[PDB]
Amino acid sequence: KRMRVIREKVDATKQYDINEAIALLKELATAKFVESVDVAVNLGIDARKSDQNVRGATVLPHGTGRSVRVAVFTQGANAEAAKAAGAELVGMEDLADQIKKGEMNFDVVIASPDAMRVVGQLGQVLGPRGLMPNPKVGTVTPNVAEAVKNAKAGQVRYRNDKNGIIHTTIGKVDFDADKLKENLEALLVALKKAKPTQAKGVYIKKVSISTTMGAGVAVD
Amino acid sequence: FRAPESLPNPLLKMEKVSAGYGDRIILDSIKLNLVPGSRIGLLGRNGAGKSTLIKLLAGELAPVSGEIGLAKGIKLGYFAQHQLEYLRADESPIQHLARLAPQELEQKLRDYLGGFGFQGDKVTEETRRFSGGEKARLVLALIVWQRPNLLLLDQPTNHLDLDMRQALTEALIEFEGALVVVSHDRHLLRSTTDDLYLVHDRKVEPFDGDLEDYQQWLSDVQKQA
Amino acid sequence: MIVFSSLQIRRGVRVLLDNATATINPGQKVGLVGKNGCGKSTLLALLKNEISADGGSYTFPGSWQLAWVNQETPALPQAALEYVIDGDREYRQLEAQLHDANERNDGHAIATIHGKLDAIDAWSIRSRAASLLHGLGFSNEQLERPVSDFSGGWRMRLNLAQALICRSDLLLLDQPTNHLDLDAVIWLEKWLKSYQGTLILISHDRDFLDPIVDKIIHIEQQSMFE
Amino acid sequence: GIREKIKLVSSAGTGHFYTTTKNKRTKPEKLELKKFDPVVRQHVIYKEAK
RNA sequence: UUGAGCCUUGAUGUGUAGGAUAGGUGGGAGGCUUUGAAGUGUGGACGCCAGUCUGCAUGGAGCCGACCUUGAAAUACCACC
Ligand SMILES: Nc1ncnc2c1ncn2[C@@H]1O[C@H](COP(=O)(O)OP(=O)(O)OP(=O)(O)O)[C@@H](O)[C@H]1O
Ligand SMILES: Nc1ncnc2c1ncn2[C@@H]1O[C@H](COP(=O)(O)OP(=O)(O)OP(=O)(O)O)[C@@H](O)[C@H]1O
Ligand code: NA
Ligand code: NA
Repeated sequence: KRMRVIREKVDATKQYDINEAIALLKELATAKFVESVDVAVNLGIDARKSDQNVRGATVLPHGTGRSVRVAVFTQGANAEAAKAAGAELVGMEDLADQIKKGEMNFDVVIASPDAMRVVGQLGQVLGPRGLMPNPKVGTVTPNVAEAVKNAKAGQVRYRNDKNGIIHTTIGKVDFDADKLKENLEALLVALKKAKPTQAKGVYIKKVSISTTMGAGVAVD
Repeated sequence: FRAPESLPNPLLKMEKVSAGYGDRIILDSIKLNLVPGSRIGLLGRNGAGKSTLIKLLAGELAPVSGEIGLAKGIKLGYFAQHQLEYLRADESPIQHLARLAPQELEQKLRDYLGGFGFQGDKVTEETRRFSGGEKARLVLALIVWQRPNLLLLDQPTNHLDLDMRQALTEALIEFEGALVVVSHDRHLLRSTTDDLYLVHDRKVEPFDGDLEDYQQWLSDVQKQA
Repeated sequence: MIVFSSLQIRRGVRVLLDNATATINPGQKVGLVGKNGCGKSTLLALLKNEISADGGSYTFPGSWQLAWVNQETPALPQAALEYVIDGDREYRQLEAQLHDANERNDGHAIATIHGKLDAIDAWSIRSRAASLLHGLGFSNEQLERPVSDFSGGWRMRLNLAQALICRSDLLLLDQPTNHLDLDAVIWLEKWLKSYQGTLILISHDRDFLDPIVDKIIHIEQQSMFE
Repeated sequence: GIREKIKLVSSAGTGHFYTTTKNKRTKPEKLELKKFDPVVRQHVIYKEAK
């Protein structure tokens, strides 16, 4: 029914407005869920070349869609600010080796510059899943407390694909249409600042707003 | 190829060969002796022991069962398949053949080498410097010199040129003594070999038919999967 | 789109090409034909960027990835999987720098190199190499076996699958069917006739060369005739 | 006759070379001389190239 | 009749140990069946012959996430592909 009604109700030959599209998406309301909305933007980048790696972060004030417990890992006295950060994870050099085998991870990682045990133990578990520290993204930084504070505010991350695309979260369908616009624009501005150097052509070929349980449509 | 004595009528004493390479067992059965003058070609797929058998007959791979035998006056000619880097790399061809003919011969012993394509100062240096083709030609030139009577060839026409192939085939057709050669090309086996044994599974058997039957026999094995 | 123009490759005292020019357009499978001790492997090394052109300017597009098969495969103790994975370069180099970073304690470099590794598939490389080696025969018990023995026609499969693990743009095959059976030659030509990138081949086999070649470069008398 | 013409260029990072000849079919090697560089006014190493 | 390109739709694809022919990113841990469930009768096509697979009724109204071995983790579904 979900693939039978709204599919014949929407038409893909024409674009919609940045606000009327998301309004009709709110009207869709296919699933018996909270139907958190996400975005999918196709970038123009040569994913075959390691030079044009794209990795960044944005902050969405209105709706992140969930709460993620950041796990700050500091080696030595690096936990002085971690104890006050309030992250749902516990960091420890001794608690890292057994921690990786026992528990999977938190929603984020804490970068300890002198605590090079997360890299030595994560390996397939820490990196193959998609939760490794990112010095270029901004996961590893001397201000452990500042990173812990930033992570709890909805530090939306993203990464490319084999096709150079990006998709990530913007909020829930509960949150208002104006909130969705002022989140989309913030994410787009962060992306446009994060655009690499050897990036010829148009950097946004398509942008789409999607219901994570329903059906998505191109927005711009 | 020159003329050897070709005296020994029993070429080797073969019995309960059980060639294994230590960790496993490769071959245990065996076939008719080389019976001087016979020309045999070893068919068979890859990884089936066609090279283990050649090394076992050559005398560089002691069988685990033992007593593989070899006649008193056999001059062996051995041409390894992939260990073309078995000849010493640091020695030039002239002082390579010199240690094979140590006493007598002269600085005009290089007249022999010149006729084989090493016709300059190329006799005074050898390394990976030599290309694959002349590295394969040097082994043949060193095999010919000492008048072998039993030839063992593990695909001698890998890096050889087309003219090299023609010359080698013509020489082999005129060759006198016993010859064992294994290869995939039809041209060598149509003109030189006569018997065409098969190396099957863990055993070597006389086999029936020709290469036409063998190439379909190979494709009939795939019905097992 | 690769051009040799007045190449003049000399090898110590000896000169292999006096002055010879040729062109190869992109997406075109080319064969190399000569003599024994002629210069075909010398040309392949020149493209491989090791030997000196001695005034040739062989320039070819620098945005290309090259997968090559050399002529001699020595005896090595490395396992089959290690030998195959070694073919996918930019991973061994990355892990070398990562080892240096780990043993020098460069926190910035650790995260940098981990990000570079995660850019490529990385952690699934063993699975990719096993999936590739499964198509060329093999079961699973030979994966940890050393390449030292591996028959003679299976070592060829080892160092021939060492090239199909990187998805290159230029494939330099030097005598690839040296020990292969008719079982594997057919598969090799089935793959090659479907290959998309630009391929340069060296072989003396007319029967193998007939199907999957477009044009021939013949190095006859210190010159290349196309 | 048979002698070619080679150009040995400074290793001191400036463009200043000495042009000379060399029999390229008798002496297989690259020239590795050392000589004056008037740009930097120091005796540096000049190696053959073209 | 026959090429190339573009838009859309439906199929398409292990490994190695696995319930299983586990394509990526990762949103979710549940909607899917009810314009009427799985299974059985029955073809098609693929077939790393293990297995997917979809036209028809009949039968009629259920089974997939969970926890399992892992480099990964699910065709629960849906996005951009
Ligand atoms: N590493 C080397 N150092 C010095 N000279 C070399 C080297 N390799 C080859 N040569 C010289 O160049 C000649 C041709 O070598 P090359 O490997 O290019 O031949 P080729 O055309 O590939 O022949 P083949 O078909 O026999 O492999 C050799 O005969 C030798 O004189
Ligand atoms: N040195 C060695 N140590 C252990 N096993 C070996 C050794 N050499 C060969 N084998 C094994 O023995 C078997 C046969 O090897 P061999 O080299 O004789 O093959 P072949 O049938 O003659 O084929 P090819 O054309 O590849 O040489 C294979 O299973 C191979 O792995
Ligand atoms: Na062999
Ligand atoms: Na060569």
